[PDB]
Amino acid sequence: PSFVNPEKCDGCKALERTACEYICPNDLMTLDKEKMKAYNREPDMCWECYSCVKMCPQGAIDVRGYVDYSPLGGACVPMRGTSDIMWTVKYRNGKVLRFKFAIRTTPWGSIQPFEGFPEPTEEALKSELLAGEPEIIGTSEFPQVKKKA
Amino acid sequence: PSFVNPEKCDGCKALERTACEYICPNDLMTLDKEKMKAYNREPDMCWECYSCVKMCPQGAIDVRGYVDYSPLGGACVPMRGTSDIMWTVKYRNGKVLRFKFAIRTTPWGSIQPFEGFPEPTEEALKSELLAGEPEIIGTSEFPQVKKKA
Amino acid sequence: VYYPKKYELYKADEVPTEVVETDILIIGGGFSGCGAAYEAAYWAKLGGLKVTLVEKAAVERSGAVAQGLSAINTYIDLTGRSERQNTLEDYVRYVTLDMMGLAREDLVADYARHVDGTVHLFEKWGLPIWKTPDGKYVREGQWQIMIHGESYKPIIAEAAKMAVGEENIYERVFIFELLKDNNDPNAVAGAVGFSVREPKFYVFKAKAVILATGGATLLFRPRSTGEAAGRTWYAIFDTGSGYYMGLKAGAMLTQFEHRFIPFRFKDGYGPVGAWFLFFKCKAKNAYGEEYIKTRAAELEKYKPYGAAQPIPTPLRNHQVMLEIMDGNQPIYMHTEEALAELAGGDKKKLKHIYEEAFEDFLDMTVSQALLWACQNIDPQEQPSEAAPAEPYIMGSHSGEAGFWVCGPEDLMPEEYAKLFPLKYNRMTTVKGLFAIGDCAGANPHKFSSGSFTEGRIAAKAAVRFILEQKPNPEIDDAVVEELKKKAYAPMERFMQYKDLSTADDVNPEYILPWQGLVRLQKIMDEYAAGIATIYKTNEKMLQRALELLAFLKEDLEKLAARDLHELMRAWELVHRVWTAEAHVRHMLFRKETRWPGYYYRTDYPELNDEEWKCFVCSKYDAEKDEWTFEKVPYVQVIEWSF
Amino acid sequence: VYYPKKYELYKADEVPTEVVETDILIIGGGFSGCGAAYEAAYWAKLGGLKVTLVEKAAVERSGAVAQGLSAINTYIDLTGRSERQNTLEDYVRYVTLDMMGLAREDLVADYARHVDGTVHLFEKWGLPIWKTPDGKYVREGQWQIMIHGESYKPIIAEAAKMAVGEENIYERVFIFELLKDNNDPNAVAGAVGFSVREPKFYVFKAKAVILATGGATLLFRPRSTGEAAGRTWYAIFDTGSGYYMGLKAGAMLTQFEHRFIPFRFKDGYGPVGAWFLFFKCKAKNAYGEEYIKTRAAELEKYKPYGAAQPIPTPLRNHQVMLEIMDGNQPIYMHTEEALAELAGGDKKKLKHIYEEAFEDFLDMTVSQALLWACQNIDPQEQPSEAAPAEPYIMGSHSGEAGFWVCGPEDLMPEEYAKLFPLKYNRMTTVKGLFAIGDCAGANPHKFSSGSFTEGRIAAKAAVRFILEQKPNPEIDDAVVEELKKKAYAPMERFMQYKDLSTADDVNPEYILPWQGLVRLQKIMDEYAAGIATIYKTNEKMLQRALELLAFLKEDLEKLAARDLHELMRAWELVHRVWTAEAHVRHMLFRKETRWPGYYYRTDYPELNDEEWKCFVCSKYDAEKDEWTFEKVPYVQVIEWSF
Ligand SMILES: Cc1cc2nc3c(=O)[nH]c(=O)nc-3n(C[C@H](O)[C@H](O)[C@H](O)COP(=O)(O)OP(=O)(O)OC[C@H]3O[C@@H](n4cnc5c(N)ncnc54)[C@H](O)[C@@H]3O)c2cc1C
Ligand SMILES: Cc1cc2nc3c(=O)[nH]c(=O)nc-3n(C[C@H](O)[C@H](O)[C@H](O)COP(=O)(O)OP(=O)(O)OC[C@H]3O[C@@H](n4cnc5c(N)ncnc54)[C@H](O)[C@@H]3O)c2cc1C
Ligand code: SF4
Ligand code: SF4
Ligand code: SF4
Ligand code: SF4
Repeated sequence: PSFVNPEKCDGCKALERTACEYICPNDLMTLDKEKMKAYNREPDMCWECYSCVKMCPQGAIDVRGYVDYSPLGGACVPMRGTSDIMWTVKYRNGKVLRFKFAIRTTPWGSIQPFEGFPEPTEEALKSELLAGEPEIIGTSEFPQVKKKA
Repeated sequence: PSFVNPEKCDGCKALERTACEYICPNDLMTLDKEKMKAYNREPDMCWECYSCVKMCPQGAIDVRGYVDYSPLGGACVPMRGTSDIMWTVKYRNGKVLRFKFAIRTTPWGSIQPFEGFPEPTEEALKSELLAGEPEIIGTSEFPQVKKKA
Repeated sequence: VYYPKKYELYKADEVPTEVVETDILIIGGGFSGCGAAYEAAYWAKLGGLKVTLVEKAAVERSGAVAQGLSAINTYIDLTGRSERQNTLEDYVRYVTLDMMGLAREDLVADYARHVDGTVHLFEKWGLPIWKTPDGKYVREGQWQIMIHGESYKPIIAEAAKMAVGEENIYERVFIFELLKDNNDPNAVAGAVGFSVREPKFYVFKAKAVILATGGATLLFRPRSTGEAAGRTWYAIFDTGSGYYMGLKAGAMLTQFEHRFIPFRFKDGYGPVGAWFLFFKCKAKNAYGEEYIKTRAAELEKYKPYGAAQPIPTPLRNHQVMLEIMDGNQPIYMHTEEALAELAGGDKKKLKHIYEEAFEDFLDMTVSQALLWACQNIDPQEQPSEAAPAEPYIMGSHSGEAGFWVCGPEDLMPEEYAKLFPLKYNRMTTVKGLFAIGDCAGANPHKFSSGSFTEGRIAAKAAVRFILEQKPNPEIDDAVVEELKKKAYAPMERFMQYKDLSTADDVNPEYILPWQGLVRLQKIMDEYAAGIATIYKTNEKMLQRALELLAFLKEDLEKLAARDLHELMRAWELVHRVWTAEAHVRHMLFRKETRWPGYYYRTDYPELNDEEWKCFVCSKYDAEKDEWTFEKVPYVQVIEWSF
Repeated sequence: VYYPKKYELYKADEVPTEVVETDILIIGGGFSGCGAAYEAAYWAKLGGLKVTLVEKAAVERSGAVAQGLSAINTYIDLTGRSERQNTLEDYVRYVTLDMMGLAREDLVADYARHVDGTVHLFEKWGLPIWKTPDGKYVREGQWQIMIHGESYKPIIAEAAKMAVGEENIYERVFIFELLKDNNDPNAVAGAVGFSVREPKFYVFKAKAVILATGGATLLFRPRSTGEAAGRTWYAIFDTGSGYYMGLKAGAMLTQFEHRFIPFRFKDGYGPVGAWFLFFKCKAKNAYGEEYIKTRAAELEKYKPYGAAQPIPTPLRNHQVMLEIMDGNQPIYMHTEEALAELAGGDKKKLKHIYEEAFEDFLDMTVSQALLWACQNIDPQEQPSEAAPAEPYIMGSHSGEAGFWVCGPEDLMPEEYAKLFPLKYNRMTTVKGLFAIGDCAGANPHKFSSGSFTEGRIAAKAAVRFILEQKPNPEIDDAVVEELKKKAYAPMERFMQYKDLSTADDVNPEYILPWQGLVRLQKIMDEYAAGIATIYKTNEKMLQRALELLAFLKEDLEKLAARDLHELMRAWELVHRVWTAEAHVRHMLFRKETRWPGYYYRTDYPELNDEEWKCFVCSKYDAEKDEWTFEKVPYVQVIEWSF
C-alpha cells in the first residue's frame, strides 16, 4: 500500500488542491489537518495503482508491498513526465533496474474530440453510425457482418 | 468478542485491582485512563472465553459474536456464583433459554493440597510413585501394566 | 478494517440537497462511461440536450484502468493496420465459443464492427501503440495489440472532458440508488447520491440514465486477507453499484452466474496475456509437465467447444484446477525459458525483450513488479508461480454477467427483443435505463476499447430515445426524502448506539462496513463456489448461502458509519450484498456445469446443451420482494462454423 | 490487526532487570504447569528446594481451560468408580492405534497408570463430576467422564497456588528464550522474560526448567479471517513458545509433522465428543449419507488401522475430507434426530438431555451456543453444520507433536534411551530441561487430566535430578545482555523508523506483529497443508514454504512494537515462525502419508510401515544454524494385540 514520507510531504503548499487526495480511485488519501501531511486512511483497500505516487509534486509518496506476501526491501519508483515515464525497480537484494516508456505522443490537453467530423443530423441519428464513422474505422464502407442463414 | 458497557463499568476504582485486565488469558482487557473504563484492545485475538464477563463485579462486560459469522441479536449471559453458574441464552428471534449448572462442591480457597499424604522421603523419591500414591489411584498397590515379552 | 482518525457525522435533515437537472445521466466515469460522455456530446447537439457524468472518484484515474493497461484486448483489424487482420465473423465465433456457446451475438457483432474506430481515435488522441519497424500495430495474440498505456485513462478522460465539458462532470459523488418515474413504474427518472468530500445530498433528474459503474469485486474472500485483501485482480474500485441499483429498479439481469476466475501470476496477479501470447511462455506444474498437453484429452468430453482455437478460457482454467486438485502445485510461468528462447543468444535482443516484459507489468499491475523486487525474482533466471484468484462479477472482460440489454435493430433477432418495452440499443428492460461496459451482460470480451465503444453505442441510442420518445419523467419527492434518510442512516445509527460500548467497532446494535464485508466474503467463499472449495458448490450450499445472505441483508438495516468515507463503504457493501444474492440465485437456477474452471455444480457436473443452451435472465420485484427467472434459448445470429 | 490507543515504549538500557534464583522453574501455568507446581512442592521439601512458576497471563484462567471443560477426556477407571472400567493395556493399544501405529508406549502407559489418581484429587478439590443415580461417574465415551467443569481451571489453579505458594508465582511475565549453562552447551541454566504490565526484564536462574507453555495455534490461516480469526479451536493463548525456546536450546523435537485437524461444529468449533459418544449423534453429508458407513471401504487399505474400533481419528477425518473433496457439503451433525431418539417420546427426558446438550457447550465453548443463538438454531429442531478447522500443533490432545522426552526406568526400552544424556522421566535431550503437556511429544491423549499428571511426573523427576546430580549451571551474562537488547529491540526499532511514514503501520523498514502473523498464516495455509489445499502438500510446496519462511525469519529482525502488549505479540510471532519451520521440515522429511485426514503428501500418498514406522526426531543447532533428522524405529513396549 501507499504511504507518505513526512520529510517530503508539505500537505500540498499553496496549490489549489491536494494531489493525492484528489487522484485516489478508492478515496484513501487524505490530509491530517493537524500535521498538514497526508496519509493512506485505509491501506487494506489500496490497489497499489500508484496514482497518488505519480501525482505527488514532492515525490513524497511511495509504496510498501502488502505485508501478506511481501518481504521487506523492494520498491518501484516512477518519474512521470509528459511524453514518457521512467521507472527504477530496486530489489530486496540491492539489484537496481531502470526503464523508460512512452506515455503519450501528443501534447496534454490537445484533444479535439470531433476534429474533422461532419455535423450530426437527425437523419444520421437513425443509422448505426457513430461519430466519425465509417471513416474512422478505416474500411471502404461501414463493416458488414454475415447473418446466420 | 467482549465489549464493555460504559454505563456499567466504574473502572474497578473501588477495588484493589482491575478484574478484567487481571483475568484475560490473552491480555486484551485494559483501562482507558482517560475515561477510567475498560475496553478490549484487540478483539480479533479474543477467544470469547467469557472470563472477563464472568469476573466483572459490575456485570459491565458482554460478548458480541464475531462479525464474520454472527448475525446480530444473540447473547449468552452468565451469572456465576460460588457453587453454581446461571446462564441465559437469548436468540436473535427473541427466544430465551435459562440453565443452571454446578461449578464446585467445596468452599473456595479450601483446598489442602496434600491432605492425608505421608511426608516425602529420600527412599520414595526413587520410586515411580507420585504424592498420595498408590491409594489416591483407588488401589492398594501401584497399578501394573504388562510389558511385551 | 477501517479505523477513522476522527468522526465526520451528519444527520439527514442537516444535509443540504443539490438538485441537478439533465437529459442524459451517465453513472460512472470509467472507460464505458467516458465513451458514453464522448459520443453523447456529439449527438446531443441535435436537441440541445444536457449530458451529465457523475463519478465517485476522479475521472483522470478512476476505474480498472487506473494504472494504465499494457494492451488493447480488442482490435479486430479489418484493413491491415496491425500484424494480423481478422474478420468480424471469426471474432463472433471466438466469443461465443469462449462462452461455451452462450453469447448475445447481435450485441457482440455490434460492438465488434465499431471497436476499431474507437482504437483509431485513441491513437489519434495520443495513445502510443507498439509498432513494428514497418509501422504495423504489434499483435499480442490474435485479438490484442500492445500499447504504452500508462496514461491510457488520463487520455480517455481528457477526451471525455473535452467533449462534455468539465462543468458537466461531477466527481467525488457516490450514486447509491436510482429514481423511477412517478408516472411510470418501469421507467427511470434519475438517481440519488452523496458527496464524499462534504455534506451534500445529490438528486439527479434525467430522461435517460446510463449505468457505467464497472463490475463487482470483494464479494468473495481473496487469497490474501490482510493488507493484500486490497490486491484484487479486477478493479477493487468497482463494487457492483450498477448491478444493485439496476436490479432494484426492476431491470433484468442475465448470465449473472457467469463469474470470471483469472489465472494470473500468484499474489500480485500480474498479467499473463503477453507472457503466453507474445513471449510464448509455457505454464508447467511442479513436476515440469505442461498441463495444456497432459490435460488436453480431458477436454474431449466438451465437444465441440474443446476443439476451438483458442481453447475456451474456462476449459483452460479447468485444466489448472485438475492440476491443483491432484496436488501438482506450484504451477509455474517459465519466463526464464521464454526469454532465453526468444533472445536466441542475442544479448541486445534479450535486453529489449526484457524491457518489454517489465513494461507489461509497469504499465498496468505494478504490484507484480514490486512482488518480484521484494522476493528477488529475476524473470530471466527463475520462473514465477501462478494461480487462479477468487471470483469476480463483470461483463466487459472474460465474464459476461450484467443486465439483459437490447441490441441494434439490424442485428437483434425477434427471439431477443421480447422483453424490451422499447427497442433502443443497450437499453435495459427498464425504459430509459441503459447499461454499458461491465454493466451490460451477455456480450463479453469488450475490454477497454469495447467498453468505451459500448458506451458510445448506448449514448447515441440514448439521444435517439430522448428525441423520439420524448420522455418527461417525474421524480417522487416522497421517495427522495426516504432515500435521503436512508443515505445517512448509518451515521445516525452510530451516534445513537455508540454509547453501548467503550469500543466503536464492537457494538451489539450495529455492524461497520468492513465487518459486514468480512461476513459477505466468508459466506460467498464457503457456499458460492469460492476459493475455499476450489470453486465447487451445489444446491444445498447455495440454499444455505441465501439463508446467510438473508441474515446479512437484515443486518444492513443496522449498518453504522463514522465518516463520509465509511458511509460510501457502507453503501458499497449494500451494493455488493445484493449483487451476491443475484449471483447465488442465478447459480442455483442453472442446473448444469457449463463453465468448469469458473465454477462446478457438483450435483449437475455436466454441460447440458439439450436443456440449458439458453441465457438465464432474472427480474427482482422490490415491492413483492420476489425473484423471477426465465430461460431465453440461444440462437445463432452470425454466420460461422466450428 | 492491532491499533494501540497510545504508545508504551522502552529502550533496553532503561529497563530494570529483576534476577530470580530458583531450583525448579516451570514455564507456563496451565494444566501441565499447575500439575508440575503441585507435585514439585511436595518433593522439594526433601532438599529445601525452591519452585517457581512463571505465567504470561493469570493462572486462575490461563490456557486451554479458560472457559472450563465439559469432560475429563482421560480416566481409565481401574476400580469401577465410573460406568465403565478399563485396563491400561487396552488404553495403550487404543492410543497407538489412533496414532496409526506410532506412539511412545512407555510414556503413554506411564501417564495412564498415574492419571486416575489425579482425577480423584480433582474431585476431592471440588470439581463436580456428573454421576448416575448409583453414584458412578458418567461416561461420555470409553475413556472420558462428564464434568460440570466451568471452574475446572480456577480449581486447579487454587491447588497449585496452595501447594507452591503465591510468592512463587510470577504472572504477566512472558518468557521468550531459555538460558544455557555457560560451561555446558547441552545443559539448561534458566530463562529470560519480560513483564507485560510494567518495564521489567526477568532473568531466571534455575537448575531444572520445565516447559509447560501449551502448544501452538494461529500458525495457519483460519477459516475465519476477520474478528473470528480469534476463534481458533485450540487455545489461541498458546503460540508455540516452549517449542521455540526448547528447539533453540538444542532439545530434540519428535513427530512435529503430526498436526491435529479438529472436526467440530462449523465456525464456532463447539465440541462433538459428547454429541457423538454420549448423544449418539450421526454425521451426514448434504444428501443424508452417513459417511462413516458409505466411506468404510476407503479405510480397508489401512491395515490394521482401518479395522480398529474406534476408528483412528485421522481416518475418520479422511472420510469427511473425501466428502468435502467430492463437494458433498454441508456436513451435518443431526442433533435433532439424536435428541428425538434418545428421549424416546418422553418430554421430561427430552428437557433433561436438552439441558445436558447446552451444558456441553456452555462449560467449554460458549461461542457455539452464542452462534446458535445468533443464527436461531434450536438443536432439537434442526441440524448444525460441522467442519474441520485449520491445523494446530500440540502434544496433549489428539496430536502428538512435541519434544522427544525420556520415559520411566521401568518401562522405557533401550531403543528409546539412546538420545538422552541423563535418564530422568520427561527430560528432553538437553540436560535439566523437561517438557510436559503439549510440549512433550509422542505421548498424546493426555488431555486435561493427563497433562496435569505428566507435569506431576516431570516435577518429581526434576527434584530427583537436582538431588542426585546436584546440577549447578551458570548463565552467561554476555548472552543475557544480548537477549535483553533483543527483547526490547522491536520498540527501539519502532522509535527509530516510525518517522519514515505518516502511518505507523505502513513502514518500509519494519513489520508489526499482526503483519508478520498474516504473512506466516498465508505461507503455511498455502504450502504446508493448510485449509487452502484441503490439507494437501508435496515436496515442492514444502520447499517453497521454507524459502518464504526464510524471508520472514530475516524480516523478524525488523519487527517493531508500540507497547508491551505488542512486544509480547512480537515474540509470540517469533515463536510461531520457528515452530512453523520445524513443522514444515518434519513434514518434508517423512516420505509417506500415515495420517490421511490430518495431512496428505500427494507425492507419497501411501502409509509406509516398511520404512517409516518410526518416530521422526530432529535437532536444531543454533551455532551452526543446521537441522538434523533421524529415524527412531517404533517398538511395542506394552503387551497387546489387534
Ligand atoms: C487487472 C486488469 C487487467 C485488464 N487488462 C486489460 C488489457 O490489457 N487490455 C484491455 O483492453 N482491457 C483490459 N481490462 C479491462 C478493462 O479495464 C475494462 O474492460 C474496462 O475498464 C471496463 O470499463 P467499465 O466502464 O465497465 O469499468 P471501469 O473502467 O472500471 O469504470 C467504472 C467507473 O464507475 C465508478 N463507479 C463505481 N460505482 C460507482 C457509484 N456507485 N457512483 C459513481 N461512480 C461509480 C468507478 O469509480 C469507475 O470510474 C483489464 C481490467 C483490470 C482490472
Ligand atoms: C476447545 C478445547 C477442547 C478441549 N476439550 C477437552 C475436554 O473436554 N476434556 C479434557 O480433558 N481435555 C480437553 N482439552 C484439552 C486440554 O485442555 C489440554 O490437554 C490441556 O490444557 C494442555 O495443557 P498444557 O499445560 O500443555 O497447555 P495449557 O493448559 O493451554 O497451558 C499453557 C500455559 O502456558 C502459558 N504460556 C504460553 N506461552 C508462554 C510464555 N511464553 N511464557 C509464560 N507462560 C506462557 C499459557 O498462558 C497457559 O497458561 C481441550 C482443549 C481445547 C483448547
Ligand atoms: S500530494 Fe504529496 S505533498 Fe501533497 S499532500 Fe499528498 S503527499 Fe503531501
Ligand atoms: S496506490 Fe492507488 S489505491 Fe492506493 S492510495 Fe494510491 S492512488 Fe489510492
Ligand atoms: S472488571 Fe468490569 S468494572 Fe472493572 S474495569 Fe473491567 S469492565 Fe470495568
Ligand atoms: S472473552 Fe476471554 S479472551 Fe476475550 S477479552 Fe474476555 S477474557 Fe479476554
